[PDB]
Amino acid sequence: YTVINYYKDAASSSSAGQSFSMDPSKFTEPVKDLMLKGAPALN
Amino acid sequence: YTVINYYKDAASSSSAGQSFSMDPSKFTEPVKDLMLKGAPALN
Amino acid sequence: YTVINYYKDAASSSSAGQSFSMDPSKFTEPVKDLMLKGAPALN
Amino acid sequence: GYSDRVQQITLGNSTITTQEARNAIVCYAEWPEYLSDNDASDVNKTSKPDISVCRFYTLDSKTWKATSKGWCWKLPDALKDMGVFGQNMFYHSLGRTGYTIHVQCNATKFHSGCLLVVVIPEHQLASHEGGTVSVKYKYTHPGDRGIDLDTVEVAGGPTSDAIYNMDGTLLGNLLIFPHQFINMRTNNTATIVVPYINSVPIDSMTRHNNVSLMVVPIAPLNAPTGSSPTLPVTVTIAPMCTEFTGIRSRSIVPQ
Amino acid sequence: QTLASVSSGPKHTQSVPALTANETGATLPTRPSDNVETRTTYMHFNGSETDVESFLGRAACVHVTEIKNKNAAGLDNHRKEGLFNDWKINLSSLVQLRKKLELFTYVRFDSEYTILATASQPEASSYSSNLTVQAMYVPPGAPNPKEWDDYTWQSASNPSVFFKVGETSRFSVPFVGIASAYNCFYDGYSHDDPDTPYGITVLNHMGSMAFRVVNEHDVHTTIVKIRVYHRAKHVEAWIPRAPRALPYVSIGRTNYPRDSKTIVKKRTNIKTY
Amino acid sequence: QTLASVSSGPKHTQSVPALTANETGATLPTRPSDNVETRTTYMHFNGSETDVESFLGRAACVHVTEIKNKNAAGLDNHRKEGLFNDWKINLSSLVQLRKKLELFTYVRFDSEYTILATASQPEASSYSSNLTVQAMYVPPGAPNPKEWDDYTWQSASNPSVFFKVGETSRFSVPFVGIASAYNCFYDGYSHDDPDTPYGITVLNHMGSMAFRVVNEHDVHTTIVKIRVYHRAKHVEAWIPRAPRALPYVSIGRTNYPRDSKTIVKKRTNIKTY
Amino acid sequence: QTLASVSSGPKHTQSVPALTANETGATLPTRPSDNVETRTTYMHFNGSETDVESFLG
Amino acid sequence: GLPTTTLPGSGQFLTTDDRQSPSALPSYEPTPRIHIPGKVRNLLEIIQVGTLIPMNNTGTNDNVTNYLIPLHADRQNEQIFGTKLYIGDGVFKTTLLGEIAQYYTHWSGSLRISLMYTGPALSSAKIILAYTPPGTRGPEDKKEAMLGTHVVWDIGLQSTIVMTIPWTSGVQFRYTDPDTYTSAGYLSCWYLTSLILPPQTSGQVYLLSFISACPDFKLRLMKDTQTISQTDALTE
Amino acid sequence: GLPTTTLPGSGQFLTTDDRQSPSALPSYEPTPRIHIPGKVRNLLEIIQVGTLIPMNNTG
Amino acid sequence: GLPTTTLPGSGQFLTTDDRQSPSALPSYEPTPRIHIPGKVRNLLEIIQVGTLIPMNNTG
Ligand SMILES: [Ca+2]
Repeated sequence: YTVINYYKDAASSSSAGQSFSMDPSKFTEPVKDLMLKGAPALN
Repeated sequence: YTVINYYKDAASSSSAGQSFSMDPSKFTEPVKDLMLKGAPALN
Repeated sequence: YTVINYYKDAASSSSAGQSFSMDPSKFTEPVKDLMLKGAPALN
Repeated sequence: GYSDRVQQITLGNSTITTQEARNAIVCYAEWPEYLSDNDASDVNKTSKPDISVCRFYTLDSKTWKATSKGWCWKLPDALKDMGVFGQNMFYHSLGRTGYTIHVQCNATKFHSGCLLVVVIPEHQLASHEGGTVSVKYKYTHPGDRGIDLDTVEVAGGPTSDAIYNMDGTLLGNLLIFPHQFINMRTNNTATIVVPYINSVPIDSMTRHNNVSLMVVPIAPLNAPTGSSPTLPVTVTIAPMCTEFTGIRSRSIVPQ
Repeated sequence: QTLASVSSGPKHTQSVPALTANETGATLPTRPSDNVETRTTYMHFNGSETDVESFLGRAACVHVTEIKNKNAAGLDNHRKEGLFNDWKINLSSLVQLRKKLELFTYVRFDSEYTILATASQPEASSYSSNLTVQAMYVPPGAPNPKEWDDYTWQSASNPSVFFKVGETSRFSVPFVGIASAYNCFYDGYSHDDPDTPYGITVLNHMGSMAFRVVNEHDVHTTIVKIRVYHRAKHVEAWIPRAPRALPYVSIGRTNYPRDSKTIVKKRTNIKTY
Repeated sequence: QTLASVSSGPKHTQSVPALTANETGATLPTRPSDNVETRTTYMHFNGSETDVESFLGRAACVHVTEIKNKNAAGLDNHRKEGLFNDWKINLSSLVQLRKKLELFTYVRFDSEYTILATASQPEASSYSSNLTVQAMYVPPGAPNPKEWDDYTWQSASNPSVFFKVGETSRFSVPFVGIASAYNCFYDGYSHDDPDTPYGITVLNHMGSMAFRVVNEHDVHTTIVKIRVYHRAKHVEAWIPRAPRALPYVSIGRTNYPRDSKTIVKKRTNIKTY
Repeated sequence: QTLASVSSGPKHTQSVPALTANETGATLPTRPSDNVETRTTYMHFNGSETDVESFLG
Repeated sequence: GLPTTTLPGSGQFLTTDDRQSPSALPSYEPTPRIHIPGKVRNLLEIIQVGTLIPMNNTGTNDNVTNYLIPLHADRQNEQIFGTKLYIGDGVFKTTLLGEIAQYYTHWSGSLRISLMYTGPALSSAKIILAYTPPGTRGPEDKKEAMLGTHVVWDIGLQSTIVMTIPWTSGVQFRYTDPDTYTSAGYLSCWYLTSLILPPQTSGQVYLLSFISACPDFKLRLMKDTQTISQTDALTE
Repeated sequence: GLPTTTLPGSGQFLTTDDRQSPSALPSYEPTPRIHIPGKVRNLLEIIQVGTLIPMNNTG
Repeated sequence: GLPTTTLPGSGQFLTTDDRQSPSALPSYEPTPRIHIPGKVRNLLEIIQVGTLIPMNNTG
């Protein structure tokens, strides 16, 4: 599909695409020492 | 004739073309053993 | 972004771009003899 | 031979040790760092006192009773009287910092109880009154004492609702913020490294708290038979990568 | 093709993924194949509709106001009479969108404003008037309208749109924050004073919008209602927080009703299905 | 050029295509040249208009409803008073299209909705009001409107369209089935219960649409009638069935009138022409 | 990137930019680094909205 | 003067369209972006984080005790808790997962349930967590329960047990709003042995349960929630 | 600001036209297609199947 | 007869937009520009010039 911007300002443009750079880790594993699934959580 | 899609979503597009892959056989001759027109239907 | 003029007359066109040739000097240092910041204003 | 449980943190002239840790959280997977030129606005040179402010300061102890609701500290407020850090905090117009928060609670293999130790960026508190009433400055600026959640509410102060996180949200969802638990059967401590999080490069350290450390008993403290029904809770905090600017005369604040 | 699940058989290992330590504050990505024998299957899915651009990318009503068109002769307070009205642009007055925005702490985006103006003539009138509304963007510091036909409506430097009642107006606005992002929350004050407000910051200022009917007056009164919709474009959001549980009570305040005590649904027995 | 018929002459063979065995369940493609001397002719035809895309590719009316615009003051049931209405999207209420869809068992497609809203003022009114209708897409689980001006109409996440009476609204909707196709028929139940309904499945759910006039009230009442048309795009259909013979009586049920006994036209003599 | 301010340290010079002579009718472009120790920062700005085309546009 | 024809829908305002519009502030320069930790790109990123389930739904008012599952010593064969798997309702409605799931119409994927033990270190126990797929009634006893997806938990150093609820379904998507055809089954807990407390210890011990989605998860058809409303517009 | 001229028929709703329209559910992902025997592409496919004629129209 | 769809905002007059319009005086020739000292391009050019502050606000 095609799109050309009709306006000078960047704000005028439509929606930005899909980020495709998801990374739940910053929220799900913000641990200092790496923990590996399957190994003792605490040794 | 020409057509360019003005929208991002596939649903937005107009009608799909003609299938050109008709095959009445699945409905007219779903027989296991092949029957040939002209030969005894049952032997 | 794109723009093509739909009219014959130059007046019909939209806004001119940013000048990028600013020069406050004609207003801030219209002195005959050059003065250098840091050296005696008057000797 | 080394363990995830025994750890040492040396910051300046202070060293902390724990033999019963449960790893540690580095908020949003980001370690503190100083302000960069690309991000800087303010043209002034920043002061970096280093080892004189970036050391561990220990707050006044708390007492975990079996009826305890929780406690809340606001940073940088809680460290405003802490040695050279507090000084610098009131001579400069702007400052910036991250911290290493170390919460301590030791017990007995016979005790049971569980604390939730969480760091909340921008913890805008709800008022006792509700409506359009705001929480008075002095109530969000308790200093070292912090906010003791099982204290009677006053006019213009925050609510004392742990269940509602003092902000209209539910306790169970507090896990979306960098947190750690202190489960006696397991834990002894909780350590959280906090980077600078803000919408501006640098800010005023007195009119704005960037975070509030919250320690909330979830599982009631249950001591063994004949044991003392309480346990103290100690909070040790170290500023890291501290920067100051806009030096002048001493900032004047209410009280 | 991305795999949703892989083929996985029986186990008898020393590697126990079913056991962990939530004390650490982490949530390890276990998959059903860690505790069950599985088959290979495909995601057949990218997750487009959950992108924050998507989530905040649709128009939502953020304000409803009203204005009128009468005979302003003898009227001493045009604002009270309803000849013009204001709106201190804020996105926390209507709750549907407010709960969505607040899922995050700092939020940066461009705005796409769509303004609808519908008319009504509640009492005896010969016909329905075709009116024109003016919507003026009044930045803080610009002079405020006082009468429905002030010099202020000249609007030489303030952006303004003229549109017809029954029609709609649409324009985009760049991220107009003085900081790098908008603050959904702000645990601070304007200055260290004992009595200044808390939370509300100019750090969330988006402006004030002024409205009026440009036409003079007919024999009847016409009531114009304005609905403002906001759509966020080119979105950026940081630091997710806990959803709002309690009802909202005020703009820009986390305050909640004190008699609201049962947000969680109750049973009788923890054992019932 | 494709051949419709080939040149074919006399026969006297042992190969008898005129004889077969329908017991087998097959229908062999015999051609007139199997039983008649023929001439060569050309199809001069592709069969475009019979493609299922064609067959279901035109808009058909699938619902007609009504709403009003009065003074809602003192009215306790806005829905009954007709200030707003619902529609549980279904394609089997109007029979013209229903018989077409049902020619197949499973059907998959995108929808192109066109909404027409016309107005009428059956009793003494000075003028004809220019109204604006809001059409809200209410997915199952979203809060239902209760009053004509609820918080629900804020529609922060639900798609909605605003259009004028006399005008039309048009939008497309992706195939929103939870399965791979829509069920024209379903010989099953929601769960194995002795009293739960039969046939009707969430497997055919397309949603519910809410309607209202956005304007306030005039002195007269205005009656707005809404007609919803559906057009199928990007069609896929499986398993053809027998056409419907008997009248329909209920939505989503194959039930037919019990006093309907003569669908086939009758003669007197099997020998008459 | 254009520089809004450069890194600048202590001074003890004979070059005194803090002193001038407004009698001349000129306004010399002094910068904060002429009277204060500064850090490097970027303009992150072009000045579009102040162009006369903008101003009267 | 290019000949055109306007189509049905011309002039409509569909809140869900995405087009260009003129900028009301032409030539304006937005503040530069500064680095800010904790960037969220997709909602599927945050529902992977486990949050507490208020499983002790018993009571009248919300209270921290709703998150605490009671455990009793020297009880054998007994049931600890039970619940339906309606993530848009019941005990899961207030959780972060259920909270975000309610902004969407369909859901699909595997679920993660962790149970964290808080009792003394010197205690012991063996518990059984079970998932009963749709098609029957909730188990009435451990025998019935163990016939389905289950995990036997041995309480020890490793404080938490994690059980995944594998996508067990015919149809590929279920509705978040409780609907019979699209139900997900039941979830229950029982003692495999029993809780044993050491000398000088007594009372109840509690379990903390967490819910989060696996990477398996999907949510579609965005809509408005039932978890927030209002009778009047708010003011300052 | 491209000069145009609208033609007769502008604004009409012809149930038989075929054009693009905006999707009310942008970014939405339809369920994957699974294989299903008995796909019908054209109606000419099924009328080639013989069905019984009610020739004993009497009654 | 190119099919189109008009969008929200159609017909609005936003004082701040920038588009082409027909010239009411087609074929007209403007006077030639002559050199004039003191050209101002940006307002940031002139605020760099110092002006007196009425600091003795008293009176
Ligand atoms: Ca009339």
